[PDB]
Amino acid sequence: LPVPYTEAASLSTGSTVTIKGRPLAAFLNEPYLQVDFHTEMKEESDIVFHFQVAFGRRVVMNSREYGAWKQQVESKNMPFQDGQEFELSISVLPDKYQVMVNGQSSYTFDHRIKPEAVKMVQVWRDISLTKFNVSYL
Amino acid sequence: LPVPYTEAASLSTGSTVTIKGRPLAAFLNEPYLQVDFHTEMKEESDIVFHFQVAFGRRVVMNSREYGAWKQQVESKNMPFQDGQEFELSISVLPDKYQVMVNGQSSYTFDHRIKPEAVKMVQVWRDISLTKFNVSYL
Repeated sequence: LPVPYTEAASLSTGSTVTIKGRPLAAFLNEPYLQVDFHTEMKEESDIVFHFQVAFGRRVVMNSREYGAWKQQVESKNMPFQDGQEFELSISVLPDKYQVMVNGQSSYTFDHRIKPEAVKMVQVWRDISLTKFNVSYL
Repeated sequence: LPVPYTEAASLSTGSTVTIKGRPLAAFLNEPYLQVDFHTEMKEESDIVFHFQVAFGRRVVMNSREYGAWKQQVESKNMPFQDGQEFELSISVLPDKYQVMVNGQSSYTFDHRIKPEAVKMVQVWRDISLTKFNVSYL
């Protein structure tokens, strides 16, 4: 898939976003991955859920509300493996997003804005992408 | 051109590396650009000159010597323009690299390792690339 990858989407409780891909560099070179749930089709729109992996180092999550970044949450959990593909699954729960990596629950992020505000998902920075799927149950 | 972009190269006084491209995101979303002059064909090799633009914020330059990052140099000079293509020209002088952006001298970096140690140039992160050239005079 082309990266940056953009897909229109709608989310509610029970939605799952599944991303499958590979970093474009060895962890020694510190590639990044960014997944942004946007409120409008435009890249400059607000971000309900920002998920940013510094491969081999940390994860930060945040929201961008009326143009401004809010309270950053950091996690040093690093289930991604150097030089390997990954399967990333982001589930919408009533109270939070749950982020699974390779089948393992790894991060969560409480809703700051209703997920029904999402209109677009963008996946970008230093990855190649083989699948992107949004599914509802 | 494909990004990450890799080209074998040799450098000495009078060499110029010319890069022409466009960021893949608006500056509000903070795209990056990285240019690394490597000592071997392998991405994990040492880096004689590391040039990293956080578009709209800052530039850092450094070297990676026997696997370890050295003294970072930071510059808040930001001649790159939001949403525009750029022409980036890196000249090898006897004492330093000179970095020109859109015709304007913008950064320099004193040699820590002889430029003749370079065997490979890599251009990556959040850009598209339309030209890459190495020329000698």
